[PDB]
Amino acid sequence: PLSQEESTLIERATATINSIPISEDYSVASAALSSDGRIFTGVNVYHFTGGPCAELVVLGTAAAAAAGNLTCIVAIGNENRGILSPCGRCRQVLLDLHPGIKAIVKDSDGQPTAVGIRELLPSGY
Amino acid sequence: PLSQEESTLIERATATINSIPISEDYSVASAALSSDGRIFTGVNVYHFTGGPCAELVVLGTAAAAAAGNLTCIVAIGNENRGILSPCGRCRQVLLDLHPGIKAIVKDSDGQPTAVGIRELLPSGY
Amino acid sequence: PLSQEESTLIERATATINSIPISEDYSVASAALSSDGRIFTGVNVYHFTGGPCAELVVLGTAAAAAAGNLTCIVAIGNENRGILSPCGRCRQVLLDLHPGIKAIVKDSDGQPTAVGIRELLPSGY
Amino acid sequence: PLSQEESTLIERATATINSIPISEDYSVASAALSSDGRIFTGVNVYHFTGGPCAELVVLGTAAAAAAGNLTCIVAIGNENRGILSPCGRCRQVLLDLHPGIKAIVKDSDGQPTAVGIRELLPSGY
Ligand SMILES: C[As](C)(=O)[O-]
Ligand SMILES: C[As](C)(=O)[O-]
Ligand SMILES: C[As](C)(=O)[O-]
Ligand SMILES: C[As](C)(=O)[O-]
Ligand SMILES: [Zn+2]
Ligand SMILES: [Zn+2]
Ligand SMILES: [Zn+2]
Ligand SMILES: [Zn+2]
Repeated sequence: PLSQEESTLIERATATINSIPISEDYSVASAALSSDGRIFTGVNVYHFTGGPCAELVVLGTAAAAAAGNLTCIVAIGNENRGILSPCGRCRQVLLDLHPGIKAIVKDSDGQPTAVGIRELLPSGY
Repeated sequence: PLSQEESTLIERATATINSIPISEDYSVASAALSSDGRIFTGVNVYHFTGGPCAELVVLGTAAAAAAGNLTCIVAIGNENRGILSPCGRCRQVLLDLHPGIKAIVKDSDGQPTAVGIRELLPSGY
Repeated sequence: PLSQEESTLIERATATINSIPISEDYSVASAALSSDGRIFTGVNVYHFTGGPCAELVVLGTAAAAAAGNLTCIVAIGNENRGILSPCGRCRQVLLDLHPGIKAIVKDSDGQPTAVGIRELLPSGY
Repeated sequence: PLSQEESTLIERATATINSIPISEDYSVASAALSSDGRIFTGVNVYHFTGGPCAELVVLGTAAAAAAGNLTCIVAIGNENRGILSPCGRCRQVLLDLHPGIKAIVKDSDGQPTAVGIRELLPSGY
């Protein structure tokens, strides 16, 4: 399994998405851990032109706080959907902006696990 | 010509971008005001796949706090660039998600002014 | 008051969208005119991460043919919707890559009219 | 090794990017094969709001021709850079719109090989 700090991200993201009204525009929450120990959250902004996924809003929120490197991140869907693997675009942005980051996804056993971003983007660009 | 609240937005966004390390990835900050009086900030996340502009990070931050309708927004560039009009993509997202919002831009005389989002997208899609 | 070539763009985009199966992923066609006289077409690719609008596929198609500067562009929707004004994102990309381009939109009387891209993005970023 | 159609795609994409002026806006070409016997090309349209990668332009070009299903795709960088693996966003769009497609990438030996899109996006969204 994952460490307690990483497990805290799941709780924080879950709390964030479940604390707001059900919406088709804001349906996913994300939480990331910075190298200094702070946690940053955010929800997605859906739009056909490429509204940011929750993870990208988190990256912007962390940057606004001069958080520096982010070490772990997770996305939680609304309506008790739980952990959601980051989409291809988010994986690319994470790899390019925080190459040392790990994302929390569900393994074959459906259990939470933190994986290096490069593993989610083999032969990545 | 701006209200007290609007001037505060400019100050908040300016302080945000000036407070972080100069970066090519995080170079613009934005601040928005919600109908309930709360202010939300954020900085952009640059990426060729369409990393969110500061305004979009602000929309997700506001949504994460269940801010509801946003009434005004502004973007401030790093290196003392001052007010920057929202780009075309942000105008579209703002129009679609917060149709009653205004954006602070510089008028033909270089003076800050709050304009209805529809005015920034004539014959908008 | 559209030129012969401008009206031809409308015909070409209309023919394109009426030549493919009705789809929720590919619902808009676009056609643009190059200064060298050639016409390029395209259809959008819908995706939440920001799949390109028909106009952007056209820009990439024109680029692949070494078209150079485009002078006019139009978007035609399926379901017999007719002319669609470019969305905010397309306006920004068009302004940044083809600043002298015009986009065909509907005037107050619902008739086709070519408008400078700068007019579609007042006080543009 | 690569099949005949796979080597042909590389040649077509390579010829495409090498046939246009060197540009920072149009720097990658892509080519895809459709199940109905056609090959579609395209070049990227760089833009901070998420201008489409060459692969997305190809998808819209194929869609405009009512191509249906794309079975293989490849991207070639300008300035003799050769094969470029699809970025994360492209992998997501490809997986969602053409789940049965294969993408040509370089293996650990620098040797080109066609791989199922799902393989490039482990535990995708
Ligand atoms: C799981 As997601 C769509 O926030 O990359
Ligand atoms: C002024 As902007 C680049 O944050 O849309
Ligand atoms: C009118 As459009 C959605 O092709 O920018
Ligand atoms: C290698 As690409 C940037 O055309 O996904
Ligand atoms: Zn994502
Ligand atoms: Zn913007
Ligand atoms: Zn558009
Ligand atoms: Zn790509």
